[PDB]
Amino acid sequence: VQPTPADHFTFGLWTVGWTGADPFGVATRKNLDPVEAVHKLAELGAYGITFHDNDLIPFDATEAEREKILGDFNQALKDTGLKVPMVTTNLFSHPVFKDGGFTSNDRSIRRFALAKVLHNIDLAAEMGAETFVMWGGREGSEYDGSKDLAAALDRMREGVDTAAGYIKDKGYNLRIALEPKPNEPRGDIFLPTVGHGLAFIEQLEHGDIVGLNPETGHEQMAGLNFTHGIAQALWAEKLFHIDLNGQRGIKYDQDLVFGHGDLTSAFFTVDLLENGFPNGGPKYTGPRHFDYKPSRTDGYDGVWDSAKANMSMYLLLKERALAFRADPEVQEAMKTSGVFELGETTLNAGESAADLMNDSASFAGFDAEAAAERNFAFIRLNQLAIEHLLGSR
Amino acid sequence: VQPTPADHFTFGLWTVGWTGADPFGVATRKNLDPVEAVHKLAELGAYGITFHDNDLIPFDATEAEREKILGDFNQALKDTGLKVPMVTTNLFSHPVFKDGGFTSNDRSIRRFALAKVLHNIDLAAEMGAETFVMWGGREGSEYDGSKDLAAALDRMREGVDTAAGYIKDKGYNLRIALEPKPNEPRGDIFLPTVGHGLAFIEQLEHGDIVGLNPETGHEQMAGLNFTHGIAQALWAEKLFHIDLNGQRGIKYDQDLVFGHGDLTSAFFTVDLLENGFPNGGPKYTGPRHFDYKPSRTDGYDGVWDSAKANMSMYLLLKERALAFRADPEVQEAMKTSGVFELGETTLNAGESAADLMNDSASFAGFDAEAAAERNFAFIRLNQLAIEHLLGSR
Amino acid sequence: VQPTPADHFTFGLWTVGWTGADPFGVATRKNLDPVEAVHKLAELGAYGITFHDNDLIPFDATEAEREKILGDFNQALKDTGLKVPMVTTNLFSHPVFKDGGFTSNDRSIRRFALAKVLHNIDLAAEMGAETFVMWGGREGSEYDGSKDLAAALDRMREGVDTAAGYIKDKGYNLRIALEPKPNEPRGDIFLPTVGHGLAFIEQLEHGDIVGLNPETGHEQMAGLNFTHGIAQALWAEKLFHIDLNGQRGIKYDQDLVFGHGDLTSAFFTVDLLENGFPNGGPKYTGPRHFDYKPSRTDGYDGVWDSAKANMSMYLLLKERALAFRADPEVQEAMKTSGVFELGETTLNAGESAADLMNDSASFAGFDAEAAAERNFAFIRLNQLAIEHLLGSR
Amino acid sequence: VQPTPADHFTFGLWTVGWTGADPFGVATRKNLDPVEAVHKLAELGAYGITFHDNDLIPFDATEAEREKILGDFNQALKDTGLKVPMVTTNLFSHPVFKDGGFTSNDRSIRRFALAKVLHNIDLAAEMGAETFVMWGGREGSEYDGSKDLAAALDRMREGVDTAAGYIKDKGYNLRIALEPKPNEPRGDIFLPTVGHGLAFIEQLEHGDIVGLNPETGHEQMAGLNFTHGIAQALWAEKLFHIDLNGQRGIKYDQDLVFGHGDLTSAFFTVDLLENGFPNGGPKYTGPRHFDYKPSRTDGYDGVWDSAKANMSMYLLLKERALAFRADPEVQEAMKTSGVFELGETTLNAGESAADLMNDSASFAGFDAEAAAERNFAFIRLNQLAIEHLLGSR
Ligand SMILES: OC[C@@H](O)[C@H](O)[C@@H](O)CO
Ligand SMILES: OC[C@@H](O)[C@H](O)[C@@H](O)CO
Ligand SMILES: OC[C@@H](O)[C@H](O)[C@@H](O)CO
Ligand SMILES: OC[C@@H](O)[C@H](O)[C@@H](O)CO
Ligand SMILES: [Mn+2]
Ligand SMILES: [Mn+2]
Ligand SMILES: [Mn+2]
Ligand SMILES: [Mn+2]
Ligand SMILES: [Mn+2]
Ligand SMILES: [Mn+2]
Ligand SMILES: [Mn+2]
Ligand SMILES: [Mn+2]
Repeated sequence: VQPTPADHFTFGLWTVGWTGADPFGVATRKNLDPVEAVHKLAELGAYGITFHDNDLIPFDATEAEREKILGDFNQALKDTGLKVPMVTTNLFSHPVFKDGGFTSNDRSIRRFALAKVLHNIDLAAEMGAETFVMWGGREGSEYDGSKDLAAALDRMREGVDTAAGYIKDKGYNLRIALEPKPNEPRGDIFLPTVGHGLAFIEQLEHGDIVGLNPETGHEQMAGLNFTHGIAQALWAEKLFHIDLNGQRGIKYDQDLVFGHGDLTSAFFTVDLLENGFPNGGPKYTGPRHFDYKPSRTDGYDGVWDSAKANMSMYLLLKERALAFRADPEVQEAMKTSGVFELGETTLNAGESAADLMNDSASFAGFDAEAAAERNFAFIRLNQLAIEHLLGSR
Repeated sequence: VQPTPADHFTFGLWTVGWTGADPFGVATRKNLDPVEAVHKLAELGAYGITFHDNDLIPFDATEAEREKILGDFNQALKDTGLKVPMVTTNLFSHPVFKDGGFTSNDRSIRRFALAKVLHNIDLAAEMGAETFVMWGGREGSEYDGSKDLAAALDRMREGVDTAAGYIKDKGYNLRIALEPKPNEPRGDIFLPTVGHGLAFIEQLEHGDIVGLNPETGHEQMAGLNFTHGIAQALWAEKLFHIDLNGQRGIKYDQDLVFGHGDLTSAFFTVDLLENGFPNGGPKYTGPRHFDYKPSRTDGYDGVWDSAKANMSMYLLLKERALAFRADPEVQEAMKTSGVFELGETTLNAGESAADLMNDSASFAGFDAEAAAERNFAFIRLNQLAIEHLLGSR
Repeated sequence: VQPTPADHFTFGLWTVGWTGADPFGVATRKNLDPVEAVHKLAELGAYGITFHDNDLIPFDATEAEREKILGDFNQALKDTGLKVPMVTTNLFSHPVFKDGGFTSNDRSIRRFALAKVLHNIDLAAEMGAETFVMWGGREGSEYDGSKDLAAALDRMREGVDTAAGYIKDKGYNLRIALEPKPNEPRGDIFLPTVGHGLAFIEQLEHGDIVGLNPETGHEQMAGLNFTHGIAQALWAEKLFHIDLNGQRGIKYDQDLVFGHGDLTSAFFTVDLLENGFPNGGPKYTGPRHFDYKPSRTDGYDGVWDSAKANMSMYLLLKERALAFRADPEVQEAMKTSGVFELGETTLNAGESAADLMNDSASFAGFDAEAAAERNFAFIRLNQLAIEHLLGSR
Repeated sequence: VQPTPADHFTFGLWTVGWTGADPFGVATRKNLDPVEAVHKLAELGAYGITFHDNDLIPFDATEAEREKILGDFNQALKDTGLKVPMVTTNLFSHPVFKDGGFTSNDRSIRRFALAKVLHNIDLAAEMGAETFVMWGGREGSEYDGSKDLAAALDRMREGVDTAAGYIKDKGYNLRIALEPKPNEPRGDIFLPTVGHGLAFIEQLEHGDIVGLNPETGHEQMAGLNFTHGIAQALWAEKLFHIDLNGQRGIKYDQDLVFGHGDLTSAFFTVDLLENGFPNGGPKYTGPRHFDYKPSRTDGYDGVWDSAKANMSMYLLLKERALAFRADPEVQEAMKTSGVFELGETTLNAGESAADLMNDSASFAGFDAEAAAERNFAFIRLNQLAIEHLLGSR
């Protein structure tokens, strides 16, 4: 292992800063000072830090306190070298956001959440963030008739397009990344998966600067294939940022260390981010951000162990994934399974639909029974990945 | 109850025709003749019938048999009055489609599946279908490295855009509807949810004639809110057809009768299709198609009971949903919860992002603590829907 | 439907008293005075109230304070007539319980937890409770190597047998009810389902006074059929208490109002509680307790509405379920499907194994293809039940 | 890693013999001659083979045919040396079993099923099997009113006690292993988890020779922790057999190769099977049986590869898990986290309940805030385990 700033490992203030209050109990750890967070992360090898507005500046803070806090915070960044690649807004903790921010049924709350966002774009630009994340955690319902489902999406579009037009208007070098979550805190959250988020962006006026921020655990909460889902985001050129963590099953959002959830899936996630596609295509070159929570059973030595562990796991997996693809038995196994064959277009250069239809060899005279004999050898190919992952090869 | 053709209840041939072979056992019912299917459905009050190419014409059938089968089939339609609103292709039963049709790793199979589709568009147009459904049941994997995820989506786009360009080329009055499914038969199926399907359509060259065919049970297999998901399809103006059935939980695709799964959700599904949105907007006016399977424990009297039951459930639920929205206590409950308030734009006519930011009343001088006191009364509003559903009001 | 004390609707103090703090935000409602909870519930028709030691008496409460609180609460009970059928212990909120109470890895903590339970048995006895509930919320792990799993069960056994032994010694008219939950707050909780709870009880020294307290939503968090789970518990005579609420799928513990989750399942649980088993058998006679949480979106008017909705839902389901079994059409359908034939022993009186295998009629010349022809008509029985549920019959 | 007969790898005939028929398509592979299965498995290092009555002997097999088949298969066994450790009955494939075998609603069917089992006990005994497995696949319902649930358990009990009684009477050296599955093929299956299986066994007349046969993927279909489930079964001394495979989430029964599902869980199951409990306790000593299905995409080369992958995966996990516990660093971490302190009884020798509640140190003056400071360091213990798993240590 041994991470270095070149690796682009970024951590949120709320991750290591998470004190342990869950639904059935109080905090088990003392508050973490943000200046202490910066110094500790930088010592460990992180490249940058992210935060929610209220992670740094209390909801209550007076103008004088905002500036006091920011001066110390900017000093620490200076002292250490950490960048601030992403900034986000808390539109979920305060009681006012109980029915959402942007899709709150109350119009005065929608205006209040949108202004909170607009002000936060100003700080984002001031900090040098390239990405502004939006996780609509309270946008949804417990009951199906609580909302006019079409109006909720119109109100979501108004907020996102107002914010986007504001970025464009000010010429900030910022992009919006939406973050999908199927449920929790709401019984049903709007734009629950990568797909729903991607689809929604296509209905926006300012869609060009809006992309996604998928999170491992979140897609796994709907039982989906995370690599499949980031693949589709990348393919659409909408994978703007990423949150890496662990989740074991469909249950509450666990936010374990990356690699402490579905290990085999984490491996293929790393192969996609590091290696990209077998036949070539797009690559994700942004930060490797960890949106996790250090288990409440553990003290501060567990907090810094867990931060370390996120980075180690990614570097261990990276290593095994480079070895796996480089392996000539793997490349031959890949060749056999038709991995490169899928890259070939289906139609010959210039062939029309009409041409393929009436090509006797592709249909009328095709031997479907003989084509069905093909041994795709997907099991053997899977077996080679696991052995590479197990450090066995 | 009592359905009539005006209700637009359509059934697939494979639904009532399902003989009971599941993964752990053989068929428990005798094959259903298609001409018997047409006569029986029409007697029950159905409006139309749908089918997969191989539901009617065996894979093997010679040209002479195709025409014999179609003549009898067209005669029965004539005899009875049933329309054929949707046609689809089987790209999953034959051993040749073991790695998919359109995204098969084998290029010769991709060509064979696309030609099978092209020929089937011709029959679709011949039959008077307005919708051509595409359920990519074998498009996916069990193992993450079996596929080049970007190439799979390029091969999916090539098939769908070739088929679409073919419709446009021939001037058929047909639209393509993709049908999402999270898993089964594959461990992970591409375009697993409504969202993923919607997003994918936006990357197509011929996206204008491509929409979705969501299925109750399928979105429920990822634990999603079906009404939420069809809401988003409708909002995007992509809800081209629908498959209604029942599913109890995240497990195998059960395909129970509509209403025999998640009842409360079926109720709100019916409220959305019949009533549309509380503040007005889009409406789904296509057929009410039932993609279900009559439980294998039951004989043919259970088959016709189940067909009846699909229609009854929808009409019972429709009744309760009309009463619920018409109810003045419900409309006042709705008013109280802010259902109509969400329809109001957030920004005043002409207000800019800049204007809202610096409006002291929306941010600086906003009383967030007072706005948080609002009783949204969502529980009471839910309670009124259940009582209407229970026939209690 | 108007509840009367005779209905036996019990409510925990923590239910209507739930303030709204969740993992992503703060309390939305002010604390509830216990005196007031008692009075309000008494006006609604509640029969009794239940509580956790710390819901009533603060963790750090001095003795003078404990006496006052108890004085106020016993005054309230005397004034209103509310009974206190169950008392439980909080072994999950204080940070000392972060790895469990009874199965904490730290021995001093295990000792404290058992002491804390023993004292609470005295209190339970002085309050007149018949049931003592144990919900081991912190008993489990996030990670598989955290626990010696055989040793966690010995530790669990030690604690519960010590508590049972003490009950017996003291002559208290108290039974212990264990309550399963699959996950949350821990990634995996010990004794996660009704099956695991019943199984563990059989390894206990004092299992005769140890039974279960299943909760609707907890069984649905593993995707099990709650009606089937309480039927096993009844069948083993181990259904000592029940916790009624609603859950809308496999996700975080929702604790919605009873019937605000899976509706048909709610209906069939009510049918089991009220009508018992179709061929007779044990019947559940304890409190009909609601362990739910008033959505945080709702103000105090919502709290009493939701309290009321629980009893309304239950009474509405009871009315329907009584009509359902009383229907001649329903009884006929039941007959046809073999619901009453299941109740007949398989063997004949004094028919042994050998007698049966040698009986020619039963095996050697049994016509399996003719037997397989039976139309069980389970679909039609199900349709009849739903029609009773919707009150269209 | 090369398996030897000493490893005790057993395979069902239906596993490598699985032809590829699923719910959406036909068989992709030709039938496997049983003689050949035996020989191939013997060359790979299998120790034994298992089967279902009908995998070997057709349902309609005449007596002359049954004798031949048995002759061929016993020849094969004699030639290769393969043992037959478990035999099971098919009570799910024929349409007669559509509502179950033992808990079918039709009494004549229940009789046939019990007869069919009794005969198969004779066969099992003649083959030299130590275990008799019962997987009640058709025992359950799709709908809640289909069964008298107390009566379904009496019927289940009757059947299993009759089979156990008969074993005892005949003097066979056979134990019965019940195998839970939550759903599929039925919507809900009776005795769905290890907990339910263990619980039911305690209500049996002859429960002493009745234990469990848990399957990896089945527990993961309810989202439970398989390692925790087999630990309860071990702890109760009821782990008679095990079925190893992989499952990638809550969905249809995948039956992938062992380790091709949840990897860390596989690792921790292997650690439990090989290393036992950290503080000692019972140990599992039966066959390491694989109940998997070779993906249908793969030809016969894939079948033997996958067979082989199962034993490779298991041996690789064993190597790692032995290294893991042998590591001093790992043992130190274990010490720190209290893995060995869990094993110490909570009470002191001859310390009663009263002694403890009155012990001041344990409760009255226990410093709960100081105890809560303990850093359990479960995260770091977990990181060490994963690092052993990936062989980076
Ligand atoms: O579930 C919590 C979400 O993952 C947030 O942490 C977003 O990433 C930032 O608001
Ligand atoms: O899971 C099966 C699918 O639902 C299909 O029936 C499509 O609706 C038509 O191919
Ligand atoms: O998940 C929370 C639990 O259900 C508690 O309310 C128990 O019922 C009593 O501690
Ligand atoms: O779901 C199928 C089952 O797992 C069977 O293979 C049993 O193990 C034996 O009938
Ligand atoms: Mn998360
Ligand atoms: Mn996140
Ligand atoms: Mn389906
Ligand atoms: Mn469908
Ligand atoms: Mn709960
Ligand atoms: Mn509870
Ligand atoms: Mn299985
Ligand atoms: Mn099995």
